[PDB]
Amino acid sequence: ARYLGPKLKLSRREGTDLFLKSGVRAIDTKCKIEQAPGQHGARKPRLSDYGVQLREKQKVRRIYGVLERQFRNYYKEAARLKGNTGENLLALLEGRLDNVVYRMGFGATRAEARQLVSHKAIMVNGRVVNIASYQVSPNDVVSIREKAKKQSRVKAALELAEQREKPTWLEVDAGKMEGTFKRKPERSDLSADINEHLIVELYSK
Amino acid sequence: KIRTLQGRVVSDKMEKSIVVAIERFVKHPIYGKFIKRTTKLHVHDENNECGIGDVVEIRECRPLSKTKSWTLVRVVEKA
Amino acid sequence: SMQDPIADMLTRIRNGQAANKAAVTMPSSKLKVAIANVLKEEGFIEDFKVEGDTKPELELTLKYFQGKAVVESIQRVSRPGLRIYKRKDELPKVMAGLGIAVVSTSKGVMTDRAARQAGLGGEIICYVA
Amino acid sequence: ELQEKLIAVNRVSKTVKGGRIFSFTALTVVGDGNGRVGFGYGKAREVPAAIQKAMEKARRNMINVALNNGTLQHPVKGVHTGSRVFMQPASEGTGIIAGGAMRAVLEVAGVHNVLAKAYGSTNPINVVRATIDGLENMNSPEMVAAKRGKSVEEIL
Amino acid sequence: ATVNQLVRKPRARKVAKSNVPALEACPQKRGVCTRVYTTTPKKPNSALRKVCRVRLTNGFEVTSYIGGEGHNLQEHSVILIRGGRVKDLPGVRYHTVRGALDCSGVKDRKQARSKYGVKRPKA
RNA sequence: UAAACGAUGUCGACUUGGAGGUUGUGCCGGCGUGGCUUCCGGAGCUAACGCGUUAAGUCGACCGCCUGGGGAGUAC
RNA sequence: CCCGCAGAAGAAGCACCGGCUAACUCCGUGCCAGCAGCCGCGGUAAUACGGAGGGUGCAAGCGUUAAUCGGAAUUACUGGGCGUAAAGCGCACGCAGGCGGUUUGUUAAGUCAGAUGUGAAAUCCCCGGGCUCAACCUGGGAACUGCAUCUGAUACUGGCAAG
RNA sequence: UAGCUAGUAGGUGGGGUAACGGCUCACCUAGGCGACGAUCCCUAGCUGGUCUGAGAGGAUGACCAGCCACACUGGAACUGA
Ligand SMILES: [Mg+2]
Ligand SMILES: [Mg+2]
Ligand SMILES: [Mg+2]
Ligand SMILES: [Mg+2]
Ligand SMILES: [Mg+2]
Ligand SMILES: [Mg+2]
Ligand SMILES: [Mg+2]
Ligand SMILES: [Mg+2]
Ligand SMILES: [Mg+2]
Ligand SMILES: [Mg+2]
Ligand SMILES: [Mg+2]
Ligand SMILES: [Mg+2]
Ligand SMILES: [Mg+2]
Ligand SMILES: [Mg+2]
Ligand SMILES: [Mg+2]
Ligand SMILES: [Mg+2]
Ligand SMILES: [Mg+2]
Ligand SMILES: [Mg+2]
Ligand SMILES: [Mg+2]
Ligand SMILES: [Mg+2]
Ligand SMILES: [Mg+2]
Ligand SMILES: [Mg+2]
Ligand SMILES: [Mg+2]
Ligand SMILES: [Mg+2]
Ligand SMILES: [Mg+2]
Ligand SMILES: [Mg+2]
Ligand SMILES: [Mg+2]
Repeated sequence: ARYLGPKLKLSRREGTDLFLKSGVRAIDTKCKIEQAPGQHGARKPRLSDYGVQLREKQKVRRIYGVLERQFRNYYKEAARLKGNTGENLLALLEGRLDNVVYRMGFGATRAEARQLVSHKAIMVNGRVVNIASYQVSPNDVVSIREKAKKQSRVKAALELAEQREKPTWLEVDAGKMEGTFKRKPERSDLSADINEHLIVELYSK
Repeated sequence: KIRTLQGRVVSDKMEKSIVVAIERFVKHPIYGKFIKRTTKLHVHDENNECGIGDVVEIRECRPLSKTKSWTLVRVVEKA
Repeated sequence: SMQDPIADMLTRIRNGQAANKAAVTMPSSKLKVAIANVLKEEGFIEDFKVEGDTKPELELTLKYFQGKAVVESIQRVSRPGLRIYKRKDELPKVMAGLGIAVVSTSKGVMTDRAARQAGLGGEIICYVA
Repeated sequence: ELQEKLIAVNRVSKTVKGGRIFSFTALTVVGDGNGRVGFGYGKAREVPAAIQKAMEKARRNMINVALNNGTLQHPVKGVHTGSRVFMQPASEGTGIIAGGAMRAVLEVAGVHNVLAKAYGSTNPINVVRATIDGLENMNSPEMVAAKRGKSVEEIL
Repeated sequence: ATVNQLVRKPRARKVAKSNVPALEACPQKRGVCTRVYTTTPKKPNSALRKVCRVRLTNGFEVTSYIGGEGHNLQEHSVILIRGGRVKDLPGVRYHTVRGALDCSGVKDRKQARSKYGVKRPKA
């Protein structure tokens, strides 16, 4: 129900940084990021169009740490919701509580944010929520519980987030360890490297 | 109003009874072509007024025999 | 034998356009005149006229834009072997609204947009695009 | 500047006195992503030469397609030989819902949202021709208004 | 066909008979082995394929393939069969389930156990 | 019952041409105007071959018929 | 449900990797043993059999079988064909049936418009609300494309009358 | 599977039922059903819905709710609203 294996294999297969490490070091100094894993990694056998769609889907899944059944349900919800299906899917993924905890800088990675959520360190609107997939809505306040404010993990994670592009759809107070989900991100707020139409097409087959 | 049906007499060989073919024009549920469909009713004809070929107006009543639950109203146009 | 004069008129238009005829002529009828009136006011034909007392003949002036016939497609929909009626909610759009459907309503023969605006359905005569 | 896609490589053969002579065919499409698309078909003894010939031909056979903000103007049908295709406008975020050779053509032409179906033969050379034919016989509101002597508002 | 013709005689669907009739729309059936045999395939293949003739609980007598290397089936053995034909063996349209009832699993098998009757090696 | 064949159901309308055959008819060997018919060919159509105003083109009305090869136009 | 306690401790498997189809190599075998959904693979230099290393896909499940719809526009109403691929009855007359040139009047059956009654609740869908989330539960709507009746319209189709 | 039907179809009168009714009986007429598929044969509980499908369709009727039928097999009435 969670991927527990080596992390940089996933990035190396996707051929890009999935941000599955804290980012204290460059991912180059920890692995051969330009080479796919395994004995025949250096090879680069032509990828079919199906392969391209599959790899895009897997890359987004692995960024956010979502298994296939949950991800498929996300696609179904995005298709049901009014508007652009791929943008809806990205918005749903960004709304996850573990992802929001990471985006506010409380967790060094999304897996650390997930553990913070799971281990009951996170409050949404003053109430403990330990569900990683909980959907945060606009104007919600996400805070570190008082018992967890002394954790060195969280201070280090806030330091790390200081050295990333700050999301504009959130408002974090690193002193009180509180953040506000102002609005759902638009597509411009998310990376232009994600090609979500490929995921939509994959699931529409 | 009174609910009525209009049709062609196709048999009058029963005492005080006739058989009336009612015609309906219905759209075919699959092909959409409007087709003609027939309903045959045993109708009570007191006075034995109707002949084969007349066009009669009928109305529904209580059962009068095993197969009769309609009675003559009038002959709209005779044969 | 001749059993659909409207399909005949549509076919005469289609074939005359394919042959680059400047005009086509057919025996007239009031229904054909109503359809031709819709065609003219929608810009698909230049003009029409009826001549003759006892055997009226309807002449349609065809139009061409840039070496191409203006009537790109013209298609019978309701026909004697299968009549097609639509309520106002289900009036067809032709070429996503860039064409027309010619509809016989109880207020007369008009385009599908005009029938929609008048809140009527009717018989779908033809599609013109 | 132009997107280039290779659709199919096929090995063909002719017979001679000594035996069989094998050669290769390449079917490619090129497009500018903004309504210009062309297809090329090349043959050569070797695959890279066939592909290069196909690319050269494709760059010289591009036609113009009047797209409406990444989708089609209206439903269209295209035909060539045994291949019959149907294409439809779709809302934003509908991807290219299309099969095979159609996908390549529509991608390089700049169609981002479309619902399509291929009928008859799905042979790639003929499917490409039918898809381009369908995109060619598609009208914009401006062209319809122009040919009918109307303004665009009274058209729509 | 015209619409009138279809009103008189509508479009007729095909029946699509089952290729595994002896199962009678059951996922598996139990049977007793009537003989354990070995047979030669159609061209262009050649080997000695292991098959059993089995009388199923519903009275059908059918031949079923014994997949994998090295069965223990020896007549009066009661087995479980599932659907699935062997292409190069005429008349063989069932597989016996390895590891069910009297059919043992394949002995030294890794890699797709559970299609044969093999427990996880573990220790 | 036949490869009973144009291997092409019947009826109607419409849509560039050329060269003949046959059989009427009007006017002055010429110019028209009908019926049937042979060959070529244009658009269009067709998988192609080809068809092409006698359509396999563009349409309408109605009917007959097809649904992988074999088993079989067989068995009952 | 909440709060304390101890410690990463008590918690990972299954199918696949010739093409379709994401994922490749070595040793073992030698048309054998075996694989196989289709195409096929195996006769010494096997990414196709078997084991391993590596990899891919799913994951507290994963595969297989059965079974339905889809893909199949492959029964084609939407939406197919019939010169040669399967397909025009050997030809015709003709009842039932289907279809019907043109004008006016009338009718208002088809058709169309509005309304009324009904179309159980649940379900589906939309908007909200409750279980930490979700599944689940749930408030209002939409929808139930139908049927009947009443009142209108009269272009088209039908009836009737005259041409 | 092309013919089926003599309480059979209709009428009159008596009886009968909570009630109309060949429901039943007597008499009279000779009808009634059927290629818009009667009769016969095989299969089957029906619906709301469910699965699939872009839709039109196709498949289906477990759970939940409505209707029906049955209660070892065949038959019968009694009591009772
Ligand atoms: Mg789970
Ligand atoms: Mg009764
Ligand atoms: Mg095909
Ligand atoms: Mg014969
Ligand atoms: Mg002869
Ligand atoms: Mg001959
Ligand atoms: Mg013949
Ligand atoms: Mg010719
Ligand atoms: Mg015989
Ligand atoms: Mg691959
Ligand atoms: Mg070897
Ligand atoms: Mg189908
Ligand atoms: Mg076909
Ligand atoms: Mg032949
Ligand atoms: Mg043939
Ligand atoms: Mg013939
Ligand atoms: Mg005849
Ligand atoms: Mg008429
Ligand atoms: Mg009416
Ligand atoms: Mg309801
Ligand atoms: Mg809530
Ligand atoms: Mg509700
Ligand atoms: Mg009239
Ligand atoms: Mg039963
Ligand atoms: Mg479909
Ligand atoms: Mg049913
Ligand atoms: Mg009593």
